[PDB]
Amino acid sequence: HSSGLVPRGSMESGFTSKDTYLSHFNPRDYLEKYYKFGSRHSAESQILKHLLKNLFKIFCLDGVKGDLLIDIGSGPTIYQLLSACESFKEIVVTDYSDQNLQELEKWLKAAPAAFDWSPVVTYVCDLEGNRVKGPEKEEKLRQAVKQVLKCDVTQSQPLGAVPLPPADCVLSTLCLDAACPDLPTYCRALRNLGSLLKPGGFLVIMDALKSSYYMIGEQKFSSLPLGREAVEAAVKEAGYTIEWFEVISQSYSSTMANNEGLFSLVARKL
Ligand SMILES: NC(=O)c1cccc(CCCN(CC[C@H](N)C(=O)O)C[C@H]2O[C@H](n3cnc4c(N)ncnc43)[C@H](O)[C@@H]2O)c1
Repeated sequence: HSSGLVPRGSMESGFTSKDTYLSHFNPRDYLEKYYKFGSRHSAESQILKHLLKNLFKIFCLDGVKGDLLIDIGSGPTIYQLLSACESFKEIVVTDYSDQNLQELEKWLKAAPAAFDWSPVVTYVCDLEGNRVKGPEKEEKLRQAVKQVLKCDVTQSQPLGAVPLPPADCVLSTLCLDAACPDLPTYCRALRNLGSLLKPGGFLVIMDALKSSYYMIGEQKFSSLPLGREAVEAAVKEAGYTIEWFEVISQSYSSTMANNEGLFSLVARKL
């Protein structure tokens, strides 16, 4: 190990190897650190609230809706699906980490040991006009998630041989920066994601800007430090047209990530 001198699993290649996500990425430590939502005025909670409003705006105010949505790099989180659940009949959650998928399946089973998303759920229910309350919202999402799949964005077939309909939308929050060691892999990963999408289908990405790493407690993982111009260039080259692109100044605490804000985009496959 490098003891923080360099991200974990990065000493040789310069970027966290994916094996590291099967060894040192602890979903409970990640959820505890980033999605606790116990104090709203934290840097973490401020970021999450902005992500939720955008996902709410994308799926419930805009037209982004359809039959199948595939979430790419879900990790152990479900916040990114609460609003999409209202406009998509079927949701497929995917990640590279088996530990993350296990943590997800625990929440889908509503196991008592699963993570408590209750305050995040309540926030989304208030965004959507309080038509329902927390427990009813959670159950609607639990029924929408039809598949929990292994995923690798660096592969031509990110979901392997699992057959799926062409999706109406592909969603990916906070994953591509962590998964792609360079800009060519990033652009190819966006092309790989397009293999799951209908022509003219929607692509929704939210990720950090200009971040070289993120922390889970004392564990450092690599992130690809993209600027807005680089993201825009990679999205267009991968075969999409951008519908809207938003950049926010809000950052994670320097103790958790070295990002300079976040971006949010909706694109369509040309
Ligand atoms: N970049 C930063 O600064 C920054 C800022 C804040 C937080 C973070 C950590 C993000 C952790 N998850 C996001 C989970 C969820 N969507 C969510 O929103 O939190 C990344 C997930 O994707 C990883 N992954 C790595 N290789 C992957 C591959 N080949 N295929 C698919 N997945 C891959 C892991 O599996 C993670 O589960 C980074």
